[PDB]
Amino acid sequence: LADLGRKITSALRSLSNATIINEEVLNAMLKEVCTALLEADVNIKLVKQLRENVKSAIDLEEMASGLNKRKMIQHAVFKELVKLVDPGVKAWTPTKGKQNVIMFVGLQGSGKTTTCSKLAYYYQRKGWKTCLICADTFRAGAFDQLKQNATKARIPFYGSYTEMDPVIIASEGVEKFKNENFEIIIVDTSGRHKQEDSLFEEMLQVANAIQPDNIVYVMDASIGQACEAQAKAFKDKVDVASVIVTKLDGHAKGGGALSAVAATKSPIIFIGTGEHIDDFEPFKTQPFISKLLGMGDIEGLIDKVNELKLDDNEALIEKLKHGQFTLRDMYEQFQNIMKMGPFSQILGMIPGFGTDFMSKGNEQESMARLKKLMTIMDSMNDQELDSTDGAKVFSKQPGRIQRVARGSGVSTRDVQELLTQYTKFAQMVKKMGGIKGLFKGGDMSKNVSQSQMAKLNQQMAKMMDPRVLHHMGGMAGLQSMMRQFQQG
RNA sequence: GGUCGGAAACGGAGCAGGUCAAAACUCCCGUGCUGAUCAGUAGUGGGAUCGCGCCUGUGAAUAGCCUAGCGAGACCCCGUCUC
Ligand SMILES: Nc1nc2c(ncn2[C@@H]2O[C@H](COP(=O)(O)OP(=O)(O)O)[C@@H](O)[C@H]2O)c(=O)[nH]1
Repeated sequence: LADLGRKITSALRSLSNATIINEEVLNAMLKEVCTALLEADVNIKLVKQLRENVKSAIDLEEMASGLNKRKMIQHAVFKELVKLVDPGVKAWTPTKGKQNVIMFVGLQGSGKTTTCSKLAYYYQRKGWKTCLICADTFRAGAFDQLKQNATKARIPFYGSYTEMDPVIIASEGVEKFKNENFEIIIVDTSGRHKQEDSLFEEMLQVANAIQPDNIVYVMDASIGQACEAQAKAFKDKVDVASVIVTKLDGHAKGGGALSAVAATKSPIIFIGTGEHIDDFEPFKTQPFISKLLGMGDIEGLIDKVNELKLDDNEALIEKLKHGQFTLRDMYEQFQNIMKMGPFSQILGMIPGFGTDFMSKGNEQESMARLKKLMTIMDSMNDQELDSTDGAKVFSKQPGRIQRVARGSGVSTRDVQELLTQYTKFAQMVKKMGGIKGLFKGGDMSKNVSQSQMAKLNQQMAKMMDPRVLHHMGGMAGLQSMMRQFQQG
């Protein structure tokens, strides 16, 4: 949401930074935590329940004086939110080497067609073999939309323009794809409302014909009070075990999702805040709440870095210490940046300034602009990529700039800008190599001295940018965050 | 890949990497010329030729040998004289 967390985060800061904390401060700070929940479309009775749940969870009346009050008061509300969002039932996860079939249900316009592509692309990126099934025969041009999205996501799909019965086409698609031993088979179902009994029974017919391993209900975040009535009715007929929340960018912020969880006792697997297929984020329970309290996930980021799994770390270190920074290494670093995933999630997980800093309006196309860097650098040959310094060689023969511009677009100014960026990065790497022993390997210098670390910190603080270093936390804050990444 | 045209299909130039019966350069074997390095390769022209096997005659010559004597002297004996 990136907005409720700020309000809730400011409520916890109001409770803290006070010469004293009595029974009046708690209530005062609890009012700010209630108003924020009310703005999140949550029922007033549930809010009055969380307020009473945290009141009994932290009694200052007979609280053993001498124990951290704030620490156990901020943790009392963190457990409340987590509980408020955790159903308590373990989710379903497909097994390797077995055909797992997932059936999607939801209302019209919920985004099931896009959800199929998002889930399929996520599993394909993770390494799963997946295929698409289009069992929509009521929405006009639904198969065309699914086909174009699938060929955009290079994911196999099945369907037919002329077939009108969704049961037969879905069953035959599953039967066809089970022959070639496909692991994940997701079937796209047309929109449906509980008021219409014909499609209501068609849903049971397709469910019995396919027998999905798990049923996923797609719920938009912009709907209001009408969510519970349809969700309970849908669960009463089919075995819904998980749900996916879409349109997180909406103003309604999915306030009915908490009541849906309290009703169905099922968790949300993923959330999507963008129309684009690549916008797909997990809904891990503990990290989501930890983000709301300025306690960003550290395990998730290190897990992502481990997924990056750099092949070697010794030859790179000795290259850096000698002050060599080539173009091919820069291209590999950019490739790792692209493979790192969405850019917003990288800095969202840090305990730093906040998660509502990466705006979708401009940085989404800024990533595509950065994509042009590899296009420009792909015109470089092996001699240029492996050269010790590209600026020196590029300053001797201008015709190589023309050759590079041949493969790429104009690039007359773009090549010069890329060379300036490479020169700045090369000087940064030269200084990092001149720090004289801040890297692993070689000698057994496991512990780093404070003097060399101070010199490196001074060098780092002088070249990043203004207005972001001051809010980072200063030298002490930056070093503490780096230590957090070390231990975490 | 990117880029340009084209609603699309598709088409043009062309970079990164790779390929050669058809840009150019160069190497090897062979061919022609030119040098230098050369000895368990011949061939007479000399030098040299106490030893070496060498093809050889016409001749009567070549090799091997050649103490003692004389004149004077102490004591003794033999003859003569004196007291
Ligand atoms: N804002 C936002 N819109 C979304 C998201 N996912 C899907 N949509 C919208 O959902 C529409 C597609 O819905 P559709 O798949 O046809 O729903 P269905 O007819 O029930 O299958 C698209 O026009 C998107 O604009 C999301 O994460 N954020």
